[PDB]
Amino acid sequence: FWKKIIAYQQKLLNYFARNFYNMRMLALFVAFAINFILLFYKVSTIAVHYVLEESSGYMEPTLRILAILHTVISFFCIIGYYCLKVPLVIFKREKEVARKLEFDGLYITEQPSEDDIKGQWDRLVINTQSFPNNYWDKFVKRKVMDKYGEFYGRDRISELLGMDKAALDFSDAREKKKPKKDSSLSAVLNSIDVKYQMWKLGVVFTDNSFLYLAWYMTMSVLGHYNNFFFAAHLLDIAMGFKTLRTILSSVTHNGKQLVLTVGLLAVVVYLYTVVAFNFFRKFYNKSEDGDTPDMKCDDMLTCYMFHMYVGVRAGGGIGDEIEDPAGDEYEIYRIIFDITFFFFVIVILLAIIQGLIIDAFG
Amino acid sequence: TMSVLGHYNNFFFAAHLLDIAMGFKTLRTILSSVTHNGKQLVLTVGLLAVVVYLYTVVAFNFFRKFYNKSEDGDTPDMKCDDMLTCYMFHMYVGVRAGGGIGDEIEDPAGDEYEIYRIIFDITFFFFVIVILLAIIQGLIIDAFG
Amino acid sequence: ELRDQQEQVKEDMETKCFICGIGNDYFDTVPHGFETHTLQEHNLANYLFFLMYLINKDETEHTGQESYVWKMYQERCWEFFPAGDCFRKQYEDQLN
Amino acid sequence: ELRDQQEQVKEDMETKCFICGIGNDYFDTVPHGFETHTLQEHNLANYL
Amino acid sequence: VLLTNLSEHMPNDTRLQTFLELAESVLNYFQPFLGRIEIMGSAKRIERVYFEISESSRTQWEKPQVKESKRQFIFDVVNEGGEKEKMELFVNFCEDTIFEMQLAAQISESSILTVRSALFALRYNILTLMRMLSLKSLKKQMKKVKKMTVKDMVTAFFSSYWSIFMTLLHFVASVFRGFFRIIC
Ligand SMILES: Nc1ncnc2c1ncn2[C@@H]1O[C@H](COP(=O)(O)OP(=O)(O)OP(=O)(O)O)[C@@H](O)[C@H]1O
Ligand SMILES: Nc1ncnc2c1ncn2[C@@H]1O[C@H](COP(=O)(O)OP(=O)(O)OP(=O)(O)O)[C@@H](O)[C@H]1O
Ligand SMILES: [Zn+2]
Ligand SMILES: [Zn+2]
Repeated sequence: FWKKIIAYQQKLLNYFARNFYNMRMLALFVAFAINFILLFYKVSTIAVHYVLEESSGYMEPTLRILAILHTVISFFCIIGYYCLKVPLVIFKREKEVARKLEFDGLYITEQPSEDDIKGQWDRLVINTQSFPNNYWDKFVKRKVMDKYGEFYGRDRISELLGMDKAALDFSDAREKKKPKKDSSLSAVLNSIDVKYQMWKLGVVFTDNSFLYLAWYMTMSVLGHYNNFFFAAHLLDIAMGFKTLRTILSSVTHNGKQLVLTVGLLAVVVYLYTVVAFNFFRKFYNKSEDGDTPDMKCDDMLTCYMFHMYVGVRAGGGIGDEIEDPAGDEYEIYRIIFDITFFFFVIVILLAIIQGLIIDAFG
Repeated sequence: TMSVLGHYNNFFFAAHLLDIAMGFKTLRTILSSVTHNGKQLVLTVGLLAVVVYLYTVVAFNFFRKFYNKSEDGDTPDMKCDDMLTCYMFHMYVGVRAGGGIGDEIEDPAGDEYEIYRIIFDITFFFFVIVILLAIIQGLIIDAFG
Repeated sequence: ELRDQQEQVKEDMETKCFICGIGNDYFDTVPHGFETHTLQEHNLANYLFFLMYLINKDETEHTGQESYVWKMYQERCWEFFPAGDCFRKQYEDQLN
Repeated sequence: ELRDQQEQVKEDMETKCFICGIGNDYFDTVPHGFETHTLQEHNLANYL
Repeated sequence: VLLTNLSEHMPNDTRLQTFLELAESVLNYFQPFLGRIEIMGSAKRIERVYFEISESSRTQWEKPQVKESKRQFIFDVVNEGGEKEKMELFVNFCEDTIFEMQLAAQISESSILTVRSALFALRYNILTLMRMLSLKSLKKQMKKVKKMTVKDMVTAFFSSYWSIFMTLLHFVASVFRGFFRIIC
């Protein structure tokens, strides 16, 4: 009983760990099938409802089965991740904290910076009896004990590492105990180390890939209430496919510079909007009705929206979407305004993005 | 086979002008820039298709009143009342437009979803017209280099 | 061009000593030899510190080596900077 | 390509003698040895 | 300085090597303050010079502004300069830097809440997750599992991970709540 259940548990864990990647890739295929079926999803007429158009009539049961399958596969993918990749993360974290304890004295000579979540959360696992559960070195507590025991206090180090004080002495000496059996639930409760599992769960919840898979599960669940949430699962192509990563790295290699270029463009357009609001306002009427104007630069905010949206998306600049300046006192000024906008924003500022992408490629 | 078919229809001899790539060797240097990153150019088009599908999903779910493409008040030309039709519209007209999908749909001013539509159009222009079309240029230039 | 210039600076600083100009291949016959040479023997920060020390030290209180370097510095003659030579290359027979 | 060609010319002229072709590493065993060799011993202006 | 000179000019002397270990603490204390450069001496031989580096000088050298100046200087000499002016430019940069750090020395004379909130959310949510086990009411599920079945085992296996996923969702919601309470 208490052994057969563990054997079957291990069998299931091994199966899911082995097939983590297979189900991970099957989820993408199911998401693509769902989103291809969704391309035949019409709207029919207030309280309006979305209808799945179908000549065969096989479209809707297939969609429901595929959604249920996707949810099941997402759950199986989380289980497989926990079985397969979580132990590596725990091993690496345990190794890091052990080596910071030994060769840096992270909790003896120094302390964490009080704003490092990893450093503050690692305080829990030091006292645990199941420390290096995954890390091979089972003597890290003894090593730190020997290194820092004399100068910093043997009892202080023992309390910090959560080691035994006096039972080991008597057990090397003479003592007697009574046995137990695995069937005792109290024995199982004593065997389970609550604090170490608490720290492990914290580390797993802080893991960035487990969080991503949980988000995948959350949108798979939401897809049952609204079938269009399965479209967010097509963002998984970047992670699932590795050849698309080469293309996407060109954008993300100079990612900070691409954001700063957009910020610089925003500042330049704000300066142009200030100039227009102060000098060129009569040219921003966007209505053909003579009676009622559509003055788009009578407000600072509105003129800035106009310049950032219409002027930036225009292929010739802001001068392609405003009144012609011919026969006006500010004609050469407007011409210079438009030409400089076209050169600096449409031509130069939009060229920096191209250059950044091509430089990332190179 | 095409030389034989050219006798039944004289316009099949136009397919023999595709032989310039093979016959000429200097044209191969130019054509290698396209074909060097050939798989990446196809994957970029696939990524563009996926991104436009996501934009089409957003439009179909939130921005439908803005996709009337008719001047006749009596009869509309609703181009986003169907998922497939809205996807055709976004992939064809929005992609070929020089400013994005916002150059070919109803103006969003004076609407509840005005800032949302502005963000939609600006992000479409930046990601598709500016960035996704820049990856092709970069791939060709990198093949040259 | 800017990327290439930065890469060139990095490559030069990693493969050639700033002062003597000897490549890292010669110094890397002893493990971490280039790092030891560029951080303990021919450190440009150390040369700057020596210039500071020589300037702040009284002229009558210089040792003979300090006075030699001081006279060369006052004449703006930079022959005291090792160029193509070092302690290891000079005493390679005795040192090893 | 033009930038690379100019850089290649500069690198060749700085690391190799025009006449004999011996690299600067051999000549820089005496301080300023390459400059002395290329401006006093194997000067192309001197050959002209 | 005497011991360092002797050791570095007598690199294989065992008596001196065993004598040095008797001065490790002094040599370690004076290590950051011990200057060491190499010069081409008046005897036409490479000579090593030992001098003193002050703590103030080192601290002003390690300032970020001086680091940026040094980086720019190195870039300029590597790209736009030659060997035939290298030591002149280096001496000029050293003089400017020395003046700047002397001036700096004379003019200089003598979120956490979000991290704590996230840690508290982790603690609270994980404790709530572990309270099913800390409740000691496992007798009910034991009586359910008395009729052991593969279906029951698989259901419990899936339910454990479902509970973990719900705990993560609750933790994420708590994080959003804490962030929203802190900003407002
Ligand atoms: N004469 C020299 N003096 C110092 N470093 C040299 C010298 N010759 C070559 N180098 C090399 O150039 C590298 C550049 O060092 P640099 O001062 O730029 O950075 P760092 O010491 O790693 O730290 P940081 O720039 O962050 O202050 C050195 O690490 C060293 O290996
Ligand atoms: N045989 C050679 N004759 C002359 N210079 C040589 C020779 N071999 C290598 N060089 C190097 O090539 C460098 C190029 O010199 P170059 O004539 O281009 O410029 P310059 O003498 O600095 O002045 P400028 O070009 O302004 O008249 C020389 O400074 C020298 O270091
Ligand atoms: Zn050196
Ligand atoms: Zn020569």
